[PDB]
Amino acid sequence: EFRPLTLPPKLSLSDFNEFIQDIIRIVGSENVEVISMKPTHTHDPTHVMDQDYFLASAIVAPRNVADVQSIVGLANKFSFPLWPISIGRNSGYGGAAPRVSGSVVLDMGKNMNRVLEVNVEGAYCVVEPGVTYHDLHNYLEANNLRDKLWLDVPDLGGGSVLGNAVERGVGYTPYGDHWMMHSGMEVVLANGELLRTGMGALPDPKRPETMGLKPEDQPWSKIAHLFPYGFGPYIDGLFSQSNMGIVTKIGIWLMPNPGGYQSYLITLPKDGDLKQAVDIIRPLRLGMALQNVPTIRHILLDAAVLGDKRSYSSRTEPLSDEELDKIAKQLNLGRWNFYGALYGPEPIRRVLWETIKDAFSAIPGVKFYFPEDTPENSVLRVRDKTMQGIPTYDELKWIDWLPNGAHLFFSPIAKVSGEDAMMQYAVTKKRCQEAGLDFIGTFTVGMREMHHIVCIVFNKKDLIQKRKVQWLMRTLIDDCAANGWGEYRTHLAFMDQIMETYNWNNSSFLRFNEVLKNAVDPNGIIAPGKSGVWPSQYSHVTWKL
Amino acid sequence: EFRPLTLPPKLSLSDFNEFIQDIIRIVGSENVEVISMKPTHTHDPTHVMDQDYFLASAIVAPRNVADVQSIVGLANKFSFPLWPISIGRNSGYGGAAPRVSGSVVLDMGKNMNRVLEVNVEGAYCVVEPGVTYHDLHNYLEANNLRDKLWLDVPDLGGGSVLGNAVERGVGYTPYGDHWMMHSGMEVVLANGELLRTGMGALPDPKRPETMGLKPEDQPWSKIAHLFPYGFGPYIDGLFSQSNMGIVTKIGIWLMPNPGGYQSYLITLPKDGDLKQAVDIIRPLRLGMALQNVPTIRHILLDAAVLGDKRSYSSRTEPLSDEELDKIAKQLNLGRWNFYGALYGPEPIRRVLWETIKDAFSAIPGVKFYFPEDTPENSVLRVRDKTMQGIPTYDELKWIDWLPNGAHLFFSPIAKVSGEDAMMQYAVTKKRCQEAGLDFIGTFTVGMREMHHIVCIVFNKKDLIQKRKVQWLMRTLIDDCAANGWGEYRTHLAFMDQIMETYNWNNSSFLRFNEVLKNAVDPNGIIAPGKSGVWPSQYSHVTWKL
Amino acid sequence: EFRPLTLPPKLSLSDFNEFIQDIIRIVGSENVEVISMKPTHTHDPTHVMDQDYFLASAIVAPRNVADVQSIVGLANKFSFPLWPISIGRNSGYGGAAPRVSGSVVLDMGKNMNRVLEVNVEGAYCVVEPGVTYHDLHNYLEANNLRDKLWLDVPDLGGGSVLGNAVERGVGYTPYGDHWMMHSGMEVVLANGELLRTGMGALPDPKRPETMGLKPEDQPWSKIAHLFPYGFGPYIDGLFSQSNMGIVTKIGIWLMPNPGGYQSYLITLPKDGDLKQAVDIIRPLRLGMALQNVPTIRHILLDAAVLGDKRSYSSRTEPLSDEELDKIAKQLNLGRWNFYGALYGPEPIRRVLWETIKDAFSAIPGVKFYFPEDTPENSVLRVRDKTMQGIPTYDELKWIDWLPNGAHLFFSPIAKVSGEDAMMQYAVTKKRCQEAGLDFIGTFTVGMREMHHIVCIVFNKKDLIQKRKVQWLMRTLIDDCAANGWGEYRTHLAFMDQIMETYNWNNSSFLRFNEVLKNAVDPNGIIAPGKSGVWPSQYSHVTWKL
Ligand SMILES: Nc1ncnc2c1ncn2[C@@H]1O[C@H](COP(=O)(O)OP(=O)(O)O)[C@@H](O)[C@H]1O
Ligand SMILES: Nc1ncnc2c1ncn2[C@@H]1O[C@H](COP(=O)(O)OP(=O)(O)O)[C@@H](O)[C@H]1O
Ligand SMILES: Nc1ncnc2c1ncn2[C@@H]1O[C@H](COP(=O)(O)OP(=O)(O)O)[C@@H](O)[C@H]1O
Repeated sequence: EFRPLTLPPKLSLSDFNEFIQDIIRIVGSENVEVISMKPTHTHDPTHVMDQDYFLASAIVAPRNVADVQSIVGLANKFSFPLWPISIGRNSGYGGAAPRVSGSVVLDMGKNMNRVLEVNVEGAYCVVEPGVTYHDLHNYLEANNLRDKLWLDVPDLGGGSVLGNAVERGVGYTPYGDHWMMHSGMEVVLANGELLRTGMGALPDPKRPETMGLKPEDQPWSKIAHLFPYGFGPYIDGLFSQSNMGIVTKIGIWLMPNPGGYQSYLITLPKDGDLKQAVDIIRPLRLGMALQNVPTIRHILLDAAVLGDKRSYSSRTEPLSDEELDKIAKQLNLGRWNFYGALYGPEPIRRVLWETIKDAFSAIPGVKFYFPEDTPENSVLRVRDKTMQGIPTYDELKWIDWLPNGAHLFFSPIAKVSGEDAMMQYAVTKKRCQEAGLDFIGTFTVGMREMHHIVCIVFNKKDLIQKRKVQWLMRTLIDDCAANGWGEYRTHLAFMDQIMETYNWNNSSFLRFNEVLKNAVDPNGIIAPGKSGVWPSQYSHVTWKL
Repeated sequence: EFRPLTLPPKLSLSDFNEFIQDIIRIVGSENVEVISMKPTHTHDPTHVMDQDYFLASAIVAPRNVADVQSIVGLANKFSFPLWPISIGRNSGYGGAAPRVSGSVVLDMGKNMNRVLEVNVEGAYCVVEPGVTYHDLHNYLEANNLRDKLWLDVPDLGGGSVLGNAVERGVGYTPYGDHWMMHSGMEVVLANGELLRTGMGALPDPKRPETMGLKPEDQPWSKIAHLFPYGFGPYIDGLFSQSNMGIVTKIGIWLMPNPGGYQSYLITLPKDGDLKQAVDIIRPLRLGMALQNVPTIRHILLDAAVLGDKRSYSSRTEPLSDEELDKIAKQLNLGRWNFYGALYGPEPIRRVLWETIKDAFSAIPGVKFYFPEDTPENSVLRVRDKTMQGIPTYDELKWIDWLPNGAHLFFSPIAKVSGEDAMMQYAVTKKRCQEAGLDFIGTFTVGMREMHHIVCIVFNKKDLIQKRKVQWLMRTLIDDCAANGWGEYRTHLAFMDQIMETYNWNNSSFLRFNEVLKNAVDPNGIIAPGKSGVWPSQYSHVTWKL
Repeated sequence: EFRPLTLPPKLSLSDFNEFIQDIIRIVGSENVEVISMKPTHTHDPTHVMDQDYFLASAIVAPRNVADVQSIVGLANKFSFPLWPISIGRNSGYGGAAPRVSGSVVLDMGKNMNRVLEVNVEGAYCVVEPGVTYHDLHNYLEANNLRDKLWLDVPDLGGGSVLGNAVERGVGYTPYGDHWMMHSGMEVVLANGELLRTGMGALPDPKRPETMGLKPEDQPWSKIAHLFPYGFGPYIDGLFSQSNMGIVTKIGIWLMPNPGGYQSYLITLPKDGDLKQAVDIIRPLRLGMALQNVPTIRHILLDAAVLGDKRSYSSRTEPLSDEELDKIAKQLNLGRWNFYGALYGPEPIRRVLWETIKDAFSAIPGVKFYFPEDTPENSVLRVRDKTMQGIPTYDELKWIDWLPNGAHLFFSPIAKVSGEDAMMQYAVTKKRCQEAGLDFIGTFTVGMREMHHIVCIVFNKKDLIQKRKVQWLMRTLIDDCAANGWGEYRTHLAFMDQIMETYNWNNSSFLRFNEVLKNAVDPNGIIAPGKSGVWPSQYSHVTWKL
């Protein structure tokens, strides 16, 4: 196709058309769309910034790994920035929009979709960009693996198993640290060469049956997916949250059925009980009584699953402290809410669960519930499935808090300390108030840290509110940095600002990242700007936000 | 000082003297030795290869981080190769010897020795190259932390905590994977700049009390040592087993007192019981009943702790199958021996321990022992301390199997499958026999993989056996690669050979590693040859073994 | 001389000795000191930071312009950084200390001292780095020019006329903006070539008498010092506050005797009268009734001229609001104090003076005084000489507020609005209080802006207070930048911080300045780091504060 709305930097319309005809000749016109449930792949959907920002020139869906290698070849020939996606469902981080306009979004999921291998004795699977969590689930159920191996799913199930893992997301089971469960990844580099990490570099020995296969299609050696380190430099991490390569395949470890499961809910009556609760959770997480990643939800998070804002009030301004208590009562929930789960034989569960209850009993008016003790529509019923690896679509109901809601995640990290968590909550709560927004968030409990997801929801068509959201977001980044907290992940417009936060010793961390990226991507064609890392041909003065 | 035995590549004697006076003027003459319990820092002690190989030109001991920076400056000025060590105690991997002769060994432990911080609520410590495991142990005992926080120690306690962790060593408690317990490292790069990884890049906010401190001496932000990922590319792994930078500081996560501990021994009668034992260990490790990294030791390993070869036989050739049985009997051990430990409240221990015993009960003649049930000198008494983080010097007795023994480790990885373990064991036992050596080894049980340490012991003054040792080693490397197994770590003379083994898709892995190294070390002065990775100014033709 | 405490970056001790013998052979040993009233030229005197910072390696005093050229030649040969000073008296901005250690301080005032020309019909003088204000004063008195031409002096008379003017200082007469009174500068560039700006580039026509003179010693054409622009790019400003060249000569415009002079003092009773006073000053300055640069001083500034802190109180903590009032009373001054002066025939003076008094009459309890109406020791008696171009040493008494006081200037710019002045004053007063220091300062009234000098005084030997001083300074810098105010000049340790504040559109300003500097100084030997501007061979990671 012929005339895009936006062309990549320095490229003519003629160059653009020559390229597209070349890609069209490789992957078929059906896998190449030019911009002149069903996630968009062309633009930021959770519009926060405006037009001209994050708009692709074309979407290209490779049929396979070779196609990715030919498309890289052509980006290097023509100097065309690529933006690689697996699914593009996470609006809030900007969905599939490219950081620089004119990029070709590389839809890896449309055709490279295969569950490559589910290995029972090793307790791992091997996956392509396109396998969503739902797909891996159906894959297990149709092969009888449901009662031998379990999954680990993020709050919504349509995300991509490999996508989520390379961006380092978190799940709610004992295997919740996705990135930490990977072993043996296949990558297409900026030069177009194929590379496999860890024991993935140790080739499967020759055998009659696997002779002549292209590299991509070759099997892996036996320890590829059982031991992540291989030998020498462990380079895997240069591929999480980076623009250093295009991830084509990845092995993720699966937790075998524990032969015992019980999910639960602990309600904390007062807004201020977060402090003692977090002090209670600390020793228990560090001492292993708490098996999975346990979450601490704010009342409106559960509230919004169950109903939009108009369904709880007419106010257009933020609900008050009073109303929040009334919503809590209405649903039988607390002001803050702890969800977690017990895994294993009954005899073990029991002891953990008597220790847990025992510890949270020191908070007045605390209340303990199993799924069964709660309403049909309850979050616990839904989360009962989430913490045993079963994927759902339920919790997506909160996105619709406001009418034409769009949301963004402000995601700082806090210590596992009541004092620290109350301090971080205060800073976010003031600012959310100052912007006219309800504060909505969760804390997901890591072993020695807490991931705090603040869900800023607003009206995608309101010029005034989007600017308040832009002002909120950048002010929270600074406030949080002035209190020694940093974000673990953000949307395309805050990458630069968040990377500037990690400036110890005059930006040593980013300088060093710059070196690695110009070395391996001399034309700077693999996602310029991802995480605020820019190749030399992209002037900081021109591109940073 | 004036005239070294060996000078670094292309450097004159005049250049060399100029440099050395410069370094002497920076760190004092007492910290600079020229080569013209108490580990050697000048040469490979476990002589395998011959003279001219792995011989330093000088040892240099920085007083602090500034001193490492100035020494890097002068290596880039003069083009002098540095070989950075922490302790240099691991003969068998080549102790502190440099891969290229003429290098200056950088002894980082002599002066940069401090336990920087032991934080209890966060359950981490922060350390300098010089803190040995014994040192961190005494640090805890002198501040009352012994009944709050425990360590994780490798079979010998004199190694370096950070050294062991960047090299990716393994311990025998639940926090056994050292590298995976790190968070927040300080690195001096080849350009001379200081760099802190993950949340170590997010600076501590300004305060009156920490103003004006040098970068090196600044505190870290609060999540520095609690969340390892930070934001963007996770680059940490580029510093493990690499020549990418000089590690100055590191934070390691400490496991709090579990309020319950029981160590144990399960003796396996027959040489062939390894196969069923490994099939039994598989589900139990994967289902979490086995809490620590359990070990499976061969009879001579325990034999050798207790006594030299002469003390069990006059024979000069390898002991036979029959004699091995007799030795087993003599000590009350099996042919293979499983060591492990139960952590936690009694109610929990008990259920794990009934599941463990139950499962190993299917192996005829199996026998279960607690420390107390065994002789004063037993290994289990020693290992009872090892599996609770208490360091010792006991197991070092085996190095003396033979008279003027030196040892080397042949270190392949196997599946956690009886079948695979028996196959690897066969390949290693034949080859050791063909070289006239006793087979001595362990398997340390990872979650989905086993680390197989074969301990090749020989006479360091015997020309004929050293060569058989070199022949064993390189044949094992190939044999193992022909069966799909790679090594996780080796001595200076096998580094090129083992890297060549990870050659999938025509050496992609090492090619990509060469790009990163030349980018960040344009003069190639940081440890040329580590892991088989060579900067461009070191001809492969000239330097590879 | 042989062995300095600190050597410039990358330079050997042998190189250093070679250079120094070369310079010694050019200017004589009496003009070259090696570091192994009477201002120091070797280190920061108003110690704030610590050792190793801002320490010269040698002081070099050229005999003349040729000598500066040869010294530039040798800095480019050896790559040695030069730090050019004129006088070095301004402790508080760091006196003559170099921004990078190992630099050679180039003392230009010791020998290049001459009053080159005082031209009456043109009403200008032409000067070398060494002419201090006292010196130009005595020059005028010895040639009868005292009743024809007047000077313009900064609060202390010992600074350098050209030095003060390239740094853009301010005086208290109608010709108060020093930099704006220059015309025709002679510069030695980093390549070593001599350059004369504006009509200084248009050469004096040949004549018998000026044939054969070196460039440096040639006369200037007739408009050289009467029209500053010349033709084409006006480049003059590249030499103010910059590291673009070494200023050798400069022409400054002198204001002829106005035939009428009356200096005065307007005392403002209350701490809050600053607000109405600044609103009163606004129209009057803008409408030209206020002839000179009037000043508005805080009570302790005048207090401190007259006596140390101990002489007003025993207190070690900051004096209170109440005590300030009592001090005001004791001296017959207000809380704030406005100094100014009427120039010109009596008929004109009188009308300005009735308009001035009239306007300030709306501030209750206001009091008007001429010199004669005040005590012998009063500030107005001193400032009566200051506002007619007569230099003094009097006001230097305040430096001794505290015992072993050192001071630093925090120098922001504010609008000429009572509201803005009170807001800036608040921000600075809180912070000084939080550091335990007395707030001391002035506002010097530009035509449409105010220069606010906050004088931070502290004990140069107190580790704890120096750090509070470093904390104050950097917090003030940010606070002020968060309120839209920038600093106009700072000490060596805040240069990077203050430049980072002028970062509109991702640091465009400094990026563009980096381009000009690398173009003209390819070896980066002219004052690396001045104003936060660093040549390419000075890693930002390594050198920024
Ligand atoms: N296969 C891949 N290779 C490299 N980067 C990838 C790959 N897949 C995803 N990414 C990255 O992950 C980011 C998140 O996108 P995505 O895969 O669409 O999320 P999700 O599956 O959580 O909806 C993309 O912006 C891109 O940076
Ligand atoms: N601080 C460090 N920075 C970089 N590499 C290091 C550092 N310390 C040790 N090493 C690496 O670790 C290897 C193992 O050495 P060493 O510390 O002496 O072992 P141990 O502590 O097991 O005795 C060295 O050869 C080098 O590869
Ligand atoms: N001739 C000159 N050429 C270039 N820069 C100069 C020259 N003289 C002074 N400077 C600059 O002016 C700054 C102020 O120094 P100085 O002359 O010692 O101050 P003062 O006269 O106020 O005591 C120096 O640090 C340097 O930045």
